[PDB]
Amino acid sequence: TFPALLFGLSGCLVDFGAQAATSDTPDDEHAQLTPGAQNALKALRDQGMPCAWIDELPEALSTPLAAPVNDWMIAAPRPTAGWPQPDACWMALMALNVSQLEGCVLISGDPRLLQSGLNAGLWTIGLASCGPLCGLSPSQWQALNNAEREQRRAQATLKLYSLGVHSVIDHLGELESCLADIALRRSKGEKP
Amino acid sequence: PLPTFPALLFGLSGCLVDFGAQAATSDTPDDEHAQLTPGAQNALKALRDQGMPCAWIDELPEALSTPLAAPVNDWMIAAPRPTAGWPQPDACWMALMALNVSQLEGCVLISGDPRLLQSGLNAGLWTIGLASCGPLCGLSPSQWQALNNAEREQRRAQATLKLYSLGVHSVIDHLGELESCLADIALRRSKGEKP
Ligand SMILES: [Mg+2]
Repeated sequence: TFPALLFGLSGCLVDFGAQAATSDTPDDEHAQLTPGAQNALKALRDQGMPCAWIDELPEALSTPLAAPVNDWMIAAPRPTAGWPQPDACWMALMALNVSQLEGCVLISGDPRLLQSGLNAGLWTIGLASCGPLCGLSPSQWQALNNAEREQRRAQATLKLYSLGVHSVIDHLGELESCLADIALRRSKGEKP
Repeated sequence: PLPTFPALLFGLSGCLVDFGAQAATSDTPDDEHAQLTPGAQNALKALRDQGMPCAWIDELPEALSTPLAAPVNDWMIAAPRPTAGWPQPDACWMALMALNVSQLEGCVLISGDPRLLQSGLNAGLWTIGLASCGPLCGLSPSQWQALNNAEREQRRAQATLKLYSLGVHSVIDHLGELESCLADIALRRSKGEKP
């Protein structure tokens, strides 16, 4: 079983290309859910899956960004010790009252958040298209040719695996299958 | 060389001090309960000399655990009390945070209390159980010493089986065995074993 799923906010649930930090101003476009995020969240709410979002942006920037998910998921309490310390992830799991670490998963495209999850002892899922390793807005990503999007994904994928991340997928539309494969690995005895 | 340990967590009562968890028998603090458990001075010198980050964990009221921590408070951190108590992982995670631990990997909890050990297992830690001094034995030093050898062996064996049944990783008779116990866990880790 999965006691909880933790999600990055920007460059993960919303803000494709992690553009909200790129400015000190809020921007309406950035609160858009990333490809596959809406339906992944529908499924998680229907399942009753405990979930929380995690980010390091100032509340002024993260509040408008979280609006799309605030009906699905709490903001984890911010630690005094930030990423890559494990604290953020432990405090998220604690806010969700999880009974045990085993089976908890963090999903992000940000290496600093992913490292927090790795340090904390969670399973980790990296996102290949929408995080800061790619850093392109939706319109920018769409303007590339096929070969370019492939190159960008593959490059981010290897960077993420080099961190020690357990699985990398293109987008949150792949989350369900990704989690099912972690379940199979776990049944074979794999631990984070 | 073998993998190293970044931090060690210890129960206070029935583990570092208070053989037989006798602080649970009275609301007022008893100076006799602050006696360190057999082998503790030996284990703790090695750890303190090494600069091993260590914190203690308990659930007793402050009126009791503060006096109990007297023989270790020169150097060992008191873990902050969690809102959600054992067997929730919170007590152990909060202790690791208090030690500014950078990774869960290799962290160990030592206790004879099944509820605290369960917290450590839930928190994802390595666990070492104590067969003599914890609540499953629940006898004061005088009561423990009044038994015969056979009765002490029987009680250690019973506690040892219960702790392994919980899923604890290694069980030892007392803290004098901690160094060797840790060395064998490091060897297991070197062979790819995880908690
Ligand atoms: Mg591909």
